[PDB]
Order: sequence, then structure tokens, then C-alpha cells
Amino acid sequence: SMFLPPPECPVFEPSWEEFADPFAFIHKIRPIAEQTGICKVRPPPDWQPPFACDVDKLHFTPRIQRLNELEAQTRVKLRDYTLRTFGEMADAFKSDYFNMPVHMVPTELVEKEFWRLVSTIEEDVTVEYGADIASKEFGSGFPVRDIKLSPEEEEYLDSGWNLNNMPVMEQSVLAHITADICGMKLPWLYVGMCFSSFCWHIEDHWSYSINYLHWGEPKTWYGVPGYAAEQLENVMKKLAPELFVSQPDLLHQLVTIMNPNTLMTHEVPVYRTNQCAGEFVITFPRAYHSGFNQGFNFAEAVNFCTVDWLPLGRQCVEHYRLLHRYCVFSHDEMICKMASKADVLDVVVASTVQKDMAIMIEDEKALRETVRKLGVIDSERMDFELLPDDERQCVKCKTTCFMSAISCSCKPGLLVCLHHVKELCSCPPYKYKLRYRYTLDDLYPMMNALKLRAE
Ligand SMILES: O=C(O)CNC(=O)C(=O)O
Ligand SMILES: [Cl-]
Ligand SMILES: [Mn+2]
Ligand SMILES: [Mn+2]
Ligand SMILES: [Zn+2]
Repeated sequence: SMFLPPPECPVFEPSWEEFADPFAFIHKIRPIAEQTGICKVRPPPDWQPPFACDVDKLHFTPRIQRLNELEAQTRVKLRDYTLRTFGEMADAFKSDYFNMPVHMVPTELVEKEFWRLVSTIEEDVTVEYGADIASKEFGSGFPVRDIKLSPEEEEYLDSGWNLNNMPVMEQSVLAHITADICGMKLPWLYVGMCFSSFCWHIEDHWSYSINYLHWGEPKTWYGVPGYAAEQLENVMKKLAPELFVSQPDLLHQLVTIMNPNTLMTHEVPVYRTNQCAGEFVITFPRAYHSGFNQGFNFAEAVNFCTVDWLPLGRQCVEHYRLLHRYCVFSHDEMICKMASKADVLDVVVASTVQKDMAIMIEDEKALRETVRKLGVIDSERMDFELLPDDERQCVKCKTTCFMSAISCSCKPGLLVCLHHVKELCSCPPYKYKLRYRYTLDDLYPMMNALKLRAE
């Protein structure tokens, strides 16, 4: 009555033939899983990456977490615990909370107890957790090249499901990006304890996310399919409007804990799963997800973008602009970078990039005609990729400029995208300059190179 568990998400058990290539597999399970938002992947029994670490030499600074529903939390972005001392803290917490041996507590009990304690205004439970990019003080759980590796570790060095390799595997379009997006293309490490949770969110630029539980007690997930993303946001906007005020920057995104039953009440489809050790969880583009840890564990997650994502990546940047939210990178700069590397691209990748570039060129053509009719006559080429991102964001909608922007001598250093020409300054239009990366005559050959590559 208190908590009705959402239905279970799809669970996939691929064979070795299927499991070999992750990108082919994901593209194969996409019709099913994009209807549920999240899905679980059980690797073949023989696939078992070795986990070896010294629990005494791995430290990390813990993050503190209050467990209150609808309360605002800042999203994690870019004394200490050793992994042993944290684990002793975590196990003692759960053991004392339930007065039971940590592993005799049912996962469904912890679930209903989590949703009890977060709604109860009386309870003041705070927990700690670890969340960070791999460093010298705390490295990846997967094998990496560096030290002498055992023959079994060498098996999994070049694996596709080694989340260190997934970003740069040449089917992830995030691989050829040279701009700094370290918080996006590098794996995150999550050290969890009982009730430690991650609030409702989607990935930056609506990218995929893949999560591997190396070891420990399960991680409980809740997922919402991408098509219901705005349904969920409406439900949340009503209950918690505090989360939807304009963010000063990217380090100030507000997220929250909210009961799935509340979403299911408003006809938002929600799915759940328990991710156990050695299992993958995959979230699809714009699929909202949240959850909590059943106890002491260690997870590793990374974002990635396939060819299927490219159109969504464009729609997302459009949506970011409507909301005046900062981008992590320029979508167009990425597209043009791949166009300039057409000869070395995968041919299916080149085909998809071409289609997106065709749309980009069509839009840019229309926008430049529009600003010309606004009086902007003067123009000059400008290498936007050389500018730090904070120096090339639209004054109005905060979008990162690459294809074009408008500048004015009256307001030096300031820029606006071509959607917000009126927002630059109070000077007449002939004082404006169109700053462009490419002429339309530069762009069509670039697209042609993609077409030839894709045959
Ligand atoms: O494991 C966590 O704490 C949170 N993980 C994610 O949000 C993800 O893998 O996409
Ligand atoms: Cl509470
Ligand atoms: Mn996530
Ligand atoms: Mn506007
Ligand atoms: Zn703008």
C-alpha cells in the first residue's frame, strides 16, 4: 500500500556472439529498451573482469547527503575515507539501522524503508557517498595500461565493455571530439552505502549512459522512457517549482528525490530493477532515472553517443536554447570536426553525420538570410573553436557558438547567436558584424566528402 514497486525493466542475457560488440548489441535492443528508458544486461558467465584493489591505499573525499523527498540537491560535477574505513562505516550503518547482519536484509524491505524515511519529515538521516573521475588516488576498476598486468587482466584491456574503452571506440561520436569534455567522456566512479542515492536526472546532451557494478550490494534503479521526459518534468514542476528557476551555470543544476508512485499516479510510465554485481545498466537518450544503493558497493559509469543519438543531440541543443541552459560542448563543432576527418570515419558513421550536416547547413542558410534582412552587412571569418567556451556563449540563451554569431563594436567581447540578434546592444544594425566559421561554399564540399566516404 505505502509503496507499489514499478514493473521490472527488460533484462538481457546476450550470448558470446551477441556480447562481443556492445554498439551492435545496443542498437539491437534499442526498440525494446527505449520504451522503458533503462535496461539491464547480464554478461555471459565466462565474462568476468578481475577486480583487484588495495582497500587501504585508495582514499577519496566523501560527499554528504540528506534524504528528503522534493528537497533540492546540487548535481555532482567537475576527512578522507580509505575504501576500508568507508566500508566499515557503511556496514556498521546498515547493520545498526536494521539490527541485522547486513546481508540478511531483503532488498524489497530496504526499498520500502527508503521511501518511508525520505518522505517522513521527522527522520533526519544523512549518508555519505563517493563520486569522482578516476585519479591517481582512486583509479578505474577496469584494467588499464600502465605496473605489470596478469594474463587475465590483459583479456579485458581491449574489451568493448571495458568502460574506459567505450568512449573512444570509434562508434561513439564523442571519441573524435578534441574540445575538453573530461567530465563527459571519462568514466565516473561511485562508492555507495545503504540509502545513498542519485536524484532524478537525464544525461548531458541526452547521451546514453552505461553503468557497471563491479562489486557489492545491489543498486536499485528507477527509469522513465525518453518519450515521457516532458510528462515527468511537468509532474515535478508542479510539486517542486524551486528546481526549475534559471541556473547561474552548469555547476548549479538542481535535482531531487521523488517517489515513483507519485509519477505513476500521474500516468508517467516508470520501471525498476536491482542491479547486482557484474551486471550492466544502460540508460537511453533523455530517459530520466534515479535510485539508491542497498549497501556498500562500487560502480563505474560513463556517457556515450551512438549514431542513433545524433538527431537527438541536435534537438537537445535546441531545447537547451529554449531553456537558456549552458551546453557542455558545441554540437556543430563536433559535426564539422568529423566532417574534416571524413576519410578515416566509419562508413555508417559518415552516412549519419552527413544527414545531420545537411540539416545544419539548411538551418544556417536560413538564419544568415534572416540576419542580413535585419541590417547586418559586415562580416568576418572567426575560428570559434579557439575561444574558451565562456567567451563564446550567447548573451541571451547561453548557447555555445560555432557556426556563427553577431558581434558589435559598441559591446566588445559580447556575442549572440543568430536567433537573438536584437539582444546584443542598442546600436543600429550596420555596427554589427556576422562572425562565421564557414562560408556556405566551404560547407557543401565538407558534406560531399562524407557522402563519398559513405558511398
Ligand atoms: O550510480 C550512480 O550513483 C548514478 N549513475 C548514473 O546516474 C548513471 O550511471 O547514469
Ligand atoms: Cl526525511
Ligand atoms: Mn545518470
Ligand atoms: Mn528567448
Ligand atoms: Zn542565443
